[PDB]
Amino acid sequence: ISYEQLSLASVGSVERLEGKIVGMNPPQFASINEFKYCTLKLYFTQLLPNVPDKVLVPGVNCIEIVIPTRERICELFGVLNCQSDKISDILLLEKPDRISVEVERILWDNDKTASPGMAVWSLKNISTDT
Amino acid sequence: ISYEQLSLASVGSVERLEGKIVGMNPPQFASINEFKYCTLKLYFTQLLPNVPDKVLVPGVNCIEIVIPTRERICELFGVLNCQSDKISDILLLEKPDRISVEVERILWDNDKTASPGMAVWSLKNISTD
Repeated sequence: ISYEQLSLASVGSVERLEGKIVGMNPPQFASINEFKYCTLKLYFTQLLPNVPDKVLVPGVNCIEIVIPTRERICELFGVLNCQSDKISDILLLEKPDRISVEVERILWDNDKTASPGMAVWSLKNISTDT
Repeated sequence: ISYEQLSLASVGSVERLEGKIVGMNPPQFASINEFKYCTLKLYFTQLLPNVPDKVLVPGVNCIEIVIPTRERICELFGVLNCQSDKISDILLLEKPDRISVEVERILWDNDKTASPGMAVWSLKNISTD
């Protein structure tokens, strides 16, 4: 299936996905300061995004998309909107509106001597249309 | 037990595995309070005898193990020890010594705040032995 095969994608890969953002991690937060150490992750799927009952499983069911820095979070969402209620409305989690994203497979090498580095999907582009 | 089979495990599954905690997320932190919204995750794998070594891809290359609550973090590690440097020492991430973990597939939900639950591996037991 697509998410299992996407999870095998090598660093450098760029994919266009269409569907819905069905969740974020962490699901609650109050300011940009929450993301000094913690990372904002989005969950994306075009497979039964609606069904209540849905148990998300990143890499089989949906993909995890990291927004890697506070600066990138701000660029996309604005520092003034960086509370989970507001990001939720912006990402249309409670609405049927479809989303299109370009994601990029990056080597995400965290802090100093690493964590170590891991391969993750990061948000290249996002359209709240169409 | 392949990683693929581990990614498909039904909620409630328990597994005893041996290998190494090779990293933690977040990889740097100062106190327990950083885990109010953020979740501590550990990365488990079996290590390479005489080879590299490196790019973790959770679910394919290793498993991510979540310690779902602050209460659980303290119970295992101690509120006094909840700094990334101290936990790294406790988890022996810089010694070659093998670790033994028991993980449980849990439905992790999750404030229940227009969120969905996620199936994840939770730390049931760990031995440094």
